Amino acid sequence: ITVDEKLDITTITGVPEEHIKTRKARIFVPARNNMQSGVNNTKKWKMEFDTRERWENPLMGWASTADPLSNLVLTFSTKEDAVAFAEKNGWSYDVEERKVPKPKSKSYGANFSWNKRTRVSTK
Amino acid sequence: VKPIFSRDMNEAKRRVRELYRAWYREVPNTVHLFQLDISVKQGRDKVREMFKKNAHITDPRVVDLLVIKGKMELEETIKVWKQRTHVMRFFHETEAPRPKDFLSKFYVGHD
Amino acid sequence: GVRTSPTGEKVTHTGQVYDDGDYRKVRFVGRQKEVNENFAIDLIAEQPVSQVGSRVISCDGGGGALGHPRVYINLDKETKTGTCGYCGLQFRQ
Amino acid sequence: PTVKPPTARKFIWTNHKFNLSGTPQQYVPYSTTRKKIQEWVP
Amino acid sequence: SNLIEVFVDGQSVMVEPGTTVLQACEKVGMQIPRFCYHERLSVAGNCRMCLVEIEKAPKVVAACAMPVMKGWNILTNSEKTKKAREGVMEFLLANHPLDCPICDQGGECDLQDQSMMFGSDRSRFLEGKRAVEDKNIGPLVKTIMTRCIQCTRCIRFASEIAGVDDLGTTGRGNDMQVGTYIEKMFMSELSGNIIDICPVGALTSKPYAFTARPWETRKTESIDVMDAVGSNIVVSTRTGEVMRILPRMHEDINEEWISDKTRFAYDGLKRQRLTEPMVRNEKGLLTHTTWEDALSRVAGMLQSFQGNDVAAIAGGLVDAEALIALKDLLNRVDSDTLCTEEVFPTAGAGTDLRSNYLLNTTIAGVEEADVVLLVGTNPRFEAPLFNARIRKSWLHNDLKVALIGSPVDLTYRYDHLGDSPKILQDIASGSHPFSQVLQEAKKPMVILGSSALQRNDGAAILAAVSNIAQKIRTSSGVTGDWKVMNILHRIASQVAALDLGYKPGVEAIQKNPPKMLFLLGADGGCITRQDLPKDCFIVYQGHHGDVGAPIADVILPGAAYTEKSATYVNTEGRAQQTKVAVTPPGLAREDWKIIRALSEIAGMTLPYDTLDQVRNRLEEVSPNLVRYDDVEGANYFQQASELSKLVNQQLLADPLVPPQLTIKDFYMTDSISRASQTMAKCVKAVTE
Amino acid sequence: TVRPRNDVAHKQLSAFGEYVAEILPKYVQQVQVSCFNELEICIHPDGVIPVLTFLRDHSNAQFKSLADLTAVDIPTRQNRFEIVYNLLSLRFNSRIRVKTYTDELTPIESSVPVYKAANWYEREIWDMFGVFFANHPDLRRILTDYGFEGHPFRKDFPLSGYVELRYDDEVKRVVAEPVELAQEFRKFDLNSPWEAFPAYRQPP
Ligand code: SF4
Ligand code: SF4
Ligand code: FES
Ligand SMILES: [Zn+2]
Repeated sequence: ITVDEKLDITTITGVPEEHIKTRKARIFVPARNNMQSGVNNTKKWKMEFDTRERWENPLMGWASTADPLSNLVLTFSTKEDAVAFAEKNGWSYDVEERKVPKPKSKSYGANFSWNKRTRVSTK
Repeated sequence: VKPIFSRDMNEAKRRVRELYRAWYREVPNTVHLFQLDISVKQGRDKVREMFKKNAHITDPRVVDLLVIKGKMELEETIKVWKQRTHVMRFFHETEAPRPKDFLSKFYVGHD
Repeated sequence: GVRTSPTGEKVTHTGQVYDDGDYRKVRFVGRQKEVNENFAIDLIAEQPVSQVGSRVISCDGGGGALGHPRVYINLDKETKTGTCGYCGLQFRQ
Repeated sequence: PTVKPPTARKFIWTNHKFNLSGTPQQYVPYSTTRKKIQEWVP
Repeated sequence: SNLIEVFVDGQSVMVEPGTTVLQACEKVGMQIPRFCYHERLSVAGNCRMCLVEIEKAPKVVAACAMPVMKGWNILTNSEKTKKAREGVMEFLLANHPLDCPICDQGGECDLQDQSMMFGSDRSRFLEGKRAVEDKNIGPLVKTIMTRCIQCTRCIRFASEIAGVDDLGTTGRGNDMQVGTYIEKMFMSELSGNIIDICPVGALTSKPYAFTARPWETRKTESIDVMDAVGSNIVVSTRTGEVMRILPRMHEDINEEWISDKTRFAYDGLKRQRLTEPMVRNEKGLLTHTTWEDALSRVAGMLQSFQGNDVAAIAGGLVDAEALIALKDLLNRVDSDTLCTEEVFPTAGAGTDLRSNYLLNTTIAGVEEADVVLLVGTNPRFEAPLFNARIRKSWLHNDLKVALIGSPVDLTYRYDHLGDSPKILQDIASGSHPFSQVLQEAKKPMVILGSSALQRNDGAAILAAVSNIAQKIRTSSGVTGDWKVMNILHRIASQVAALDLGYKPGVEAIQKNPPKMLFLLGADGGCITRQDLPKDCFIVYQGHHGDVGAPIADVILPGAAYTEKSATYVNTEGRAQQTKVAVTPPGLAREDWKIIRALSEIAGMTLPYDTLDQVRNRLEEVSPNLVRYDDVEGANYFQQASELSKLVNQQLLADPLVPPQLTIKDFYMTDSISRASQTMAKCVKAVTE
Repeated sequence: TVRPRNDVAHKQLSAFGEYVAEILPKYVQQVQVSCFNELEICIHPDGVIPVLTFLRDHSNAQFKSLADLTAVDIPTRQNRFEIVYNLLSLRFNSRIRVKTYTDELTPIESSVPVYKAANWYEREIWDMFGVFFANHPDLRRILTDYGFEGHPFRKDFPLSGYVELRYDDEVKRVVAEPVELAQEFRKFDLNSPWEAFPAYRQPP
């Protein structure tokens, strides 16, 4: 009883001060490190916001920042869910496509070739 | 079948009218009983600038949630809790903001 | 140990002379600057190079008491004495 | 100084200093920043 | 239709015949611990860590070696597989030094992450530990061979992909040293990738050395400038300072490697850069001034002069947001006469049509090529990533590559067809050493370098490529969707300027001298005191000012590639968006904000409020630079070839020789890497 | 073997995974989870009051006590909040979890008539998360300031806040609020490569 179903776009009610409209979100899956050859940081979406101004503090030596919303990393299972959450918050998003590793047929038999020039020299 | 919070579409706007009616009568109570601070006229202008930000009415759920939130942040000063002029001061007076301009913000330091 | 600046304030472990136009010098007006008398750079060369009979020797501070992971150093090179990553101690032969 | 003496290291100070207070020779902070240099010359 | 059904822990998976056990496990989501195997490199069963037991077999086989046949139940979490991984890990760490505090690699280390998860908690080890004498390989790569696990991955990297052949195994058993026996100073292209190839802390960056640990620095994705290919590399920042730049895996940008000149030169942006706006004083020398006062002195001349007597010469480290703003400040306020620093032909519809401006064939499309007929250019000096792609296309598939126009050192074979512009004219007709191979080919491609194009014979080299490409592809060569002609621009901004609508070359400024020139990031020798025969009033706007900065009246500081967040065009024709990693030093501002504030100070104000407003205006001028990381091929190549052939020009007598034709030549170039502590140390040791 | 823990009462406790499920409403049950002698049941938001009247004074399951009323905030799902009612039996000596799901802004049926302790935890969720509860008497801010913006826990906004810095400035009595500058939090990018655990990885 009493449903009152209304279809409309999501809006921010519990929102902070004027900083959401200026800052742009970059919902992109984190790339694997150059040295570490393991895929575990990948296959999970991360919504990291663009970094603002940073300067060395006159108090000591640390680099203090005025920008509050900067040091947060969110997790998402689907690309459609991350895009819907960004619209729900209010901030404009620039989504990047996931770069999947291409399947390359790396066979051991190619190392000892006769006709082909793909023969491995000195082991 | 679906939750409606408090009101459906039209009655939610009348709850805002009910909220504005109650909060307009409470600004003399926040000066004489509480503290003078600024002015009675500027206190009523402080109400208008708060509701002008909420010009984006699109859902009955969003409006009603703001009414329930409004029946706590503005209900705080009716049954007077500990604020003592330091708290319950919505308008920024201590800090001076930089105007939105391509020549003004670039000269000072922004983005 | 370290050379004193023409401005006044003494240099630290690294070459850290404050600029003449820099305002961050008021801090040391009135109250003294804490600079260590013993400089670590000069203390490395002060310690004598020890002689090794065998090819490979293991470096230690003093067992489990003095903090040092057991690192084995190769001593095949004649020129430039072999040193561990932790101490400034050098080894020959 | 009677039964068990501390071992010599030739690095520790011979004379012990008093408490650091509002008096001169008090603690002060500093940074190891070499800073990004700017090049401008006629 | 060539698919085999096999079981990983009892779960069904369909695989192509010829694929390895590890390749089949990647399909379901499993990842077997590895040390030798790499996605780009070849296969070797050295370490024997990727052991995985398949049921009904006496011996455990490696994931590297075995190709998957019909009917295998690969058990990853059996009693023997766990004991195999725990066993070998103890052998790998028995003769490996306790160096984790002094090691340059921290959390990124492959031995650390794997030994904690797969290896045993405690070691049986009592006595041993071998020690290896370290060999000084180069000033760019620090080498501590004590920590090396003799995995044989760098040796394969230098032999198969880099093609230098210096590293090799010497000795037997414990006494095996990886590296060059003759103590040769190893310095070549792609040498800044061998630090990332090595899984352990054996090979590390000497300029970076010790600054931050992998977990401490916050990673940020950006497209690398000052390179033709435009490789993607995640720049790491440790509290408002760029510490290390490491490449990320990408299909379009060659491979999972960055250029040697791009990766090692991280300190170049931090050593010398303009911090405060400098205006020319009454005495003569440039002095630091306020931002409101320095802009007013620049706006006083800019608003006063009108017509064709105002022209901007920009090229080098220029962005797409800078290109859209400078064109809106010049064409709207006065007459448009904006020029590019890099010389490019525009006589026969050069700027018009996207097929002539940029390379038609994709950067990844070099692998699917029958024969590469490259023009007089050095691939080793200009774009090391593209030279690696051409070598990988030569190693994996049989494709004869020909490079005509001055012989140079290359990783591939040879097959040079002389060294003359007349030989290129003969190649268009029925040639004897060439043309016959070009006629009988599946998909031939001709790559024309910008190194020879920026000379006296600009139109002559362009007509030979259009005449040669038009006679080959349209007649019998191309059979469907295939590219014939390609142009790889040396400068980073040259590909972006041609697409936007800038006049290429310094000929526009040479024909009509301007009164006041606002040269945005002037690096190349185009504008000088002798070149401009009037009062200077030159405005220099760009990060790292060493050349061009002394010959300026009012210099305004700008942000580098790591500073400003704006789009950049690739050689293939792809717009890659770069993100801001660190704040600009001093009072320096962004490229899009610098031109908008100049218009606001003057009378005529450009329609721009934010970065989104500048992106919308850039989308209207060119739709190709609107979509990020999406490249589209240009149509009508035969129409462009007919328009270019109408112009008549005589061929030059001098051979088509590249300006950079040395190993030491590609160290200090394009002024951005010239003011560096790392690059100058490398270049001095390259000759000595 | 020394070092791991042994379980034997798992099968005896798994009977409730059938018992409450055999009541069989689409209104209540949905999904039942049981691991390391603890039960997790996730229940549709429309029914919470009729669910908690059950397991209370029932002859077979007599809980009577509510210890925890924790809420899980997770941005991955369309239903953002996973409110967990943790119950404890003193007669049978067993623990059960009554999980629910609520999206961005939808009221759930609050357990004020069922439990007299719930109201204090119900005010805590409305503060930290912003999840409004229907049929609740006197919903007030406890942990937050009397002039606080947003909801303190929500993963949308930073750890440092927005009105963090408070000066005793030029004004004699008024303490400043809207200044947003603070010392930088070193967010360490620590996340180990290679998946350490089998029987957890899902195919795409
Ligand atoms: S390579 Fe890895 S395990 Fe070896 S010392 Fe370095 S950090 Fe430690
Ligand atoms: S130096 Fe590194 S890559 Fe080369 S064999 Fe040793 S461990 Fe492998
Ligand atoms: S990784 Fe397969 S044998 Fe070394
Ligand atoms: Zn030592």
